[PDB]
Amino acid sequence: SELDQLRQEAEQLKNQIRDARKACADATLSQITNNIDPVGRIQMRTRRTLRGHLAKIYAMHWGTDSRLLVSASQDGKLIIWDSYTTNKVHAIPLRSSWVMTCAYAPSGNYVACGGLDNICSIYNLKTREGNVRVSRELAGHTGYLSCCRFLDDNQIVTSSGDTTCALWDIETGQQTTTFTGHTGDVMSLSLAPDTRLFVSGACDASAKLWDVREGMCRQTFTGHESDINAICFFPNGNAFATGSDDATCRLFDLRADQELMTYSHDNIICGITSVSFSKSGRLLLAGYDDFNCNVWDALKADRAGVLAGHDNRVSCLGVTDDGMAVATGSWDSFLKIWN
Amino acid sequence: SELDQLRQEAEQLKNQIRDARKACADATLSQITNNIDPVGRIQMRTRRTLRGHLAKIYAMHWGTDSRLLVSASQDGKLIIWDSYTTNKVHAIPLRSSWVMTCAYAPSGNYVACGGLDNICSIYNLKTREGNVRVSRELAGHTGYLSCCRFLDDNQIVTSSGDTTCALWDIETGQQTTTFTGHTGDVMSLSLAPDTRLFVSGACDASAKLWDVREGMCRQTFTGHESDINAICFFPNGNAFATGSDDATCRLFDLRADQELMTYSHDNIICGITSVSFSKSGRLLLAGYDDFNCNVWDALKADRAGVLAGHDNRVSCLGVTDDGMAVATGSWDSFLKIWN
Amino acid sequence: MASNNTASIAQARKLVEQLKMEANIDRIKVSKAAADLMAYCEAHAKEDPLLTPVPASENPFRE
Amino acid sequence: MASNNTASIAQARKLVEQLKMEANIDRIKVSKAAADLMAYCEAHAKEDPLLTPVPASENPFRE
Amino acid sequence: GSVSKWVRLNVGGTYFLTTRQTLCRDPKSFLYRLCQADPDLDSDKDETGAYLIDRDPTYFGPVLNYLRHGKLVINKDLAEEGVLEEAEFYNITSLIKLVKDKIRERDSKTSQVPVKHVYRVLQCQEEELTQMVSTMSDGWKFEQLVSIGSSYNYGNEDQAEFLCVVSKELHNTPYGTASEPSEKAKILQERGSR
Amino acid sequence: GSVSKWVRLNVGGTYFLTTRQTLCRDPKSFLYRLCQADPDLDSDKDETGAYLIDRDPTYFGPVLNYLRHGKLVINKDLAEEGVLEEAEFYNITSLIKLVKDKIRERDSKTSQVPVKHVYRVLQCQEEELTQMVSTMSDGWKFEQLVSIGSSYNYGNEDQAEFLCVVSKELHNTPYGTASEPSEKAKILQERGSR
Amino acid sequence: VYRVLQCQEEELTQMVSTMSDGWKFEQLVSIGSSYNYGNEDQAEFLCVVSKELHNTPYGTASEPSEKAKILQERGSR
Amino acid sequence: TMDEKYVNSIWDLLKNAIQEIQRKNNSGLSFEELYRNAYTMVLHKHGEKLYTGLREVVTEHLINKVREDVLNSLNNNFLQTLNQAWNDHQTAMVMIRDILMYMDRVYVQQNNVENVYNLGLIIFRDQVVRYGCIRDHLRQTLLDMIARERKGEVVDRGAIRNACQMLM
Repeated sequence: SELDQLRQEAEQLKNQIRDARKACADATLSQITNNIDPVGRIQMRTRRTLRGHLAKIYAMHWGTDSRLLVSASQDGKLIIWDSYTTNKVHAIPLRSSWVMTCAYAPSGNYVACGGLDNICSIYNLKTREGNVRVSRELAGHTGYLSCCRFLDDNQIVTSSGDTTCALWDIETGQQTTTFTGHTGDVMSLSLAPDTRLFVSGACDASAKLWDVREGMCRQTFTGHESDINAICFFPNGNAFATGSDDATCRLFDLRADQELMTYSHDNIICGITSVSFSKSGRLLLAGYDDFNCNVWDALKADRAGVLAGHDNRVSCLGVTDDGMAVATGSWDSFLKIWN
Repeated sequence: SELDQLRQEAEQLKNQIRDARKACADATLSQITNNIDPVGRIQMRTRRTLRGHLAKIYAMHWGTDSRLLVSASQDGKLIIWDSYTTNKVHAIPLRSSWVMTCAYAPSGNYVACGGLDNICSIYNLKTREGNVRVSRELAGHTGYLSCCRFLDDNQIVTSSGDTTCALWDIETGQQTTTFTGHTGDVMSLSLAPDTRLFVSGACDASAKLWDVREGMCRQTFTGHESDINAICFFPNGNAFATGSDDATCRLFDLRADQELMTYSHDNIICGITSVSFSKSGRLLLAGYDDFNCNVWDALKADRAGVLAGHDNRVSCLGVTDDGMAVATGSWDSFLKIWN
Repeated sequence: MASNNTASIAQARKLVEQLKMEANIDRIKVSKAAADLMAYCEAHAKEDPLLTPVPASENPFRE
Repeated sequence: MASNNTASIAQARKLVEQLKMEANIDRIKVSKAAADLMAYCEAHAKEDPLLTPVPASENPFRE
Repeated sequence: GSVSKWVRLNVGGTYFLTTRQTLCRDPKSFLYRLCQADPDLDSDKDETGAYLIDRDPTYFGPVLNYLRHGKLVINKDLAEEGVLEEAEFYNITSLIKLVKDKIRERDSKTSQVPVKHVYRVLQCQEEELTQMVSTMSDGWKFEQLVSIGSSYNYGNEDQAEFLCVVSKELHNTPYGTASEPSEKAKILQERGSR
Repeated sequence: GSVSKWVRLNVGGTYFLTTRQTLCRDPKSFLYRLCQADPDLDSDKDETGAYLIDRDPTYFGPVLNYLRHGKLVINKDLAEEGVLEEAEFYNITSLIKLVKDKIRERDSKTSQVPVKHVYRVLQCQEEELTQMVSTMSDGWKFEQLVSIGSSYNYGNEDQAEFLCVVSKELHNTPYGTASEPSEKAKILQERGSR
Repeated sequence: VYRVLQCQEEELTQMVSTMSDGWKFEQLVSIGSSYNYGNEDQAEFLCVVSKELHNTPYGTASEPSEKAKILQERGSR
Repeated sequence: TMDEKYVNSIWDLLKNAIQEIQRKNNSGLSFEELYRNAYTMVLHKHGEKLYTGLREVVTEHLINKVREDVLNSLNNNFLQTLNQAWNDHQTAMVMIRDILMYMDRVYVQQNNVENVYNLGLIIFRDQVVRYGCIRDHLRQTLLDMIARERKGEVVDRGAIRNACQMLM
């Protein structure tokens, strides 16, 4: 009945947005200024062939000291690598099979893992005894977890199946604030370093940037036609890079409310499965379904270099959170630290 | 109320202690009497390497016969070594994890191991059959027990967390003689050869000498401003060396009620983690928590020697009851014997 | 009315609501935002070891 | 008593008492204790095997 | 319900003399409405003047215990399922959720009886080995350690030198599930198989 | 009423005929307040006068067992947690302490349904192997001896020729309670981590 | 209670078959030896075996004699 | 569902019940229900809020009682009104103590605060024997009786004992 209004209003609203966005669209000076500060060739060598895993590594999350690197494999094991010595601080067996996400808490006292169980296991990495006792197996997911990230060490946002990316209180195990509005499964989840917005990438190829306190979607960025693989927020809390099954990665800026720049090369038709920003943010490390990864100059839209030396897809990238080197968690069961 | 008057009374009493100490503070003849020849250059050789640990070795403690030392490695295992043949007399699996203190009985028929479990395990070295059986699980400690030494075969103190050091009756298994009064987690505990006074070093950087019968703080040495790691009584029971996170080892004396001597290097920033006196007590073996230990002259504070050869910090030192060799429980998982 | 595709009024209402404030969010042109980003990156280029190779004794992966 | 800021008086009372006999106990000159330590150390220097080159036969560590 | 604060019920033929306050702990309760007068309620017994709740009193016990003192303990001979089914008839949501957690905790502990064990493989070099052996995740078990010879960092001290199998028992503690219809999960499963 | 040689406590609406001096065990119990006369009660049967107390009658069984017969032995069809919780209501510290001890004893003697175990590795050279294996601790279960190769003295009679691996059906995690985390323990833990 | 029966490869069937009554086999491991890759020398295997006992503390009915202590400490060193 | 809503509802009923119980009556609600309520709140840990309420409750009760009998004490027969009212205040504090021991044994000690019975006595001390005019009038009445005792005639010894007892 009344929907006839609601659609047309929406129809014109998007129109207005287009009119606004096209109004905000100016020439990107970054591609114009490809003469300023040339990055030239970039050549890196792997210096840590952390080979404890024996199955495809799915996610990592560097510690908040860039020393304790939690990397998960779908067999059901977490390795908290000591990246400085190639030693395993912990090898943790998971009851859930086919884990895809591991979130490292800001304190290095909790870890989060989500698998094909609809359960977000939160493991206390240290107790009085020293053994790794599970703190809370968060239940309440109506779909499969794909990515999770801590906000506090007692509050956690997750990205789950069936249009759910709710925010959970760890203590109760209850999702305090259920965020809804996506039309598909929510795979990616990137947090702003402002700890006020989380951008959820769903199967509808649209990155919905959400407020974190109550239900309200800040923006609905859309440049992709394919479901989003990974989102990396800029270290400035103002823009984020987004990858998908298309060979195109896209940079979405909050202030411009539109795609600031595109990252695609006919040379590579493989979908960018992983995106990661450098310490400066000048470079953009892109992992590929192709059996090696590459690096763009994120303000030149050109391949700054290639990191090769794998034989299976690099399904996740990690960068030290002060910027020193890059972990490449491939499906070859190795993690390589290119420095 | 009465807080102000007692605070002023304590202030004037403490000032009286200070004035008595400084008034009876004569020139220390030790550095003055350098006409006495120095200890020269003496360097011990590692005659035996007791490589029987994988986990880091926290506490080492020579036995009463100075042939059967007891070492605790952090995983939770006690190894009673035979240092004359490098053969383990026992290898006890401890329920405790994170064991920091192991003490040998006067009879050489009990071992006291302490971890973060708040349980002082008293293991019988020899039972009627011949296996190693736990004599008593001394439970009832407010915090973790950091160090402990047997007063008897049914008496032992436990320098534990939460400012306590209570003497426990091992036969009954309840704490008997309270020793509260500290303001930090009492980490160190040193028994004099007389065994009627024990000096305890806590995180408040004050070494409290306690009378072991009445149970009040006989003397209260101060001069450290960083948590006291280890305390080693002089072989006479009249003085003790004290180490801390500062690179200064303070030789305190009971007669003068104040520090006699310093052993400090501005070229070393590592905290003094272990202190030990030789048979004569002329050598002050300065255990440094970097990867190696030194030894000073306890009467001149010059470089008697350096025992290096461990690739990880020496976490505890021990000297034979004839002083004829020094073992270094280090963090490279070796106990090295230096003759 | 929950017989109208199982109460589509709520989902359409929140769709319109979410579409509303996108316009009221600031619109700052692409060139200026790009200039801000290059200023940040070039200013921080010296502190990114990826763009600034650093000695073996001050990086934890050759020490 | 708990009305004097919840039993804070007892700790100060104990501090005063424990400072009493610490003031009372015998005080000795630093030089005397130092000289005593040198006397004991020099008297036992010979029987401290660290200070003396240990012959190849007597110790169970070259045995 | 406007008389006799100690209102007397005839639950399963059992006279439960209970205060209005306990029942009014959770108004979401069928009985909270019985604490007050309402005209549709015409369920009564005229042999004792006590109203009728045609549900068994065998499982009404733990329900009334929880509702009276905000917590229940079921006997070790009484079915948690029966307490649950009696629970929704009065519609106390929190109690039902807690009993669901208890039921699934119990069933996880009895899924052990079927031959259901979760196995994992960890890899370790000799040094770090005992560290995971000691500080390993609580509630699992060590099962096997195999030394496999190495030429990369020959023999001992190689990371791939030791393989440690561990295992626990299959559990459904917060819940168990047999399938997730979400397509992308199936796509990722197919991708990760080979 | 307030004082009687025997009193019929309607616990759960069920009569417990108990004599005064047993209730006189501990002054801080609710039962002591029932024994003494200072009218603040209006709750009882409106046809007999028996004091209706809204508490579980089932676990009052063990509670009154301890009260009237000194020592507590619980019925092994009643979960000890209910005994503790009901003892909380009647406020008897000695029985609460003993019930906590019993819970810890029960979990120590049996918590292997969730397979709670402690594992240790004890490297030993082949020679002293029989000694420490035979003299291995009472209560610990040997689990696996694993050879470790070497290139030392034709590969044999190295100081590390074996890794014994033992376990323990006890656990250091709470039997109901244990050593709880503290900041300084965490400091020492991360100090040992590096 | 646990014991380590040293056994050569040839003899192995004997003690396994003649396994004592009430005892249970728990683990068998190989081991090298001085001659020819470890086997055929006099020894190839350690068979760890276990028995089980009713739990009662040791030394609650017997106190070791002095000669027993002397012998134990002689054997230990 | 809102647990805290139910909590403040029952706690409001408890506020009115505690006010009635301290004011004194035996027609009031059964002690068993209030005991059960308080123990469950302390166990579930609403009691902390209750403590912040209950302490506040104590204060207001003194204010709504003590000031009043002060006006009655000054008007006539100061010690007798003070004695009867102190008896009522003591029985009120004792029975509010008896309603809830759970808070005193663990939570009060954990807060490092003193007994709620002790806290009520402290508030009474502030109201009566530390307040200037009431203390002065009590001292003057005691002075009159002790002076007449010095003269030699028999005095109301029991009232003097009661006053000295409340002082300690």
